[PDB]
Amino acid sequence: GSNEKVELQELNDRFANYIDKVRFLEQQNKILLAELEQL
Repeated sequence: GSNEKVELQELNDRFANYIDKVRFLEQQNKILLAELEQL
């Protein structure tokens, strides 16, 4: 019911925030690696 509904929306939303963050950090890892290899 209503409590479970809020629960699944929260799960979806927290996952969205997570995947966005880790996708950004993976991009950053690759940028950093490339910058460091220019030493």
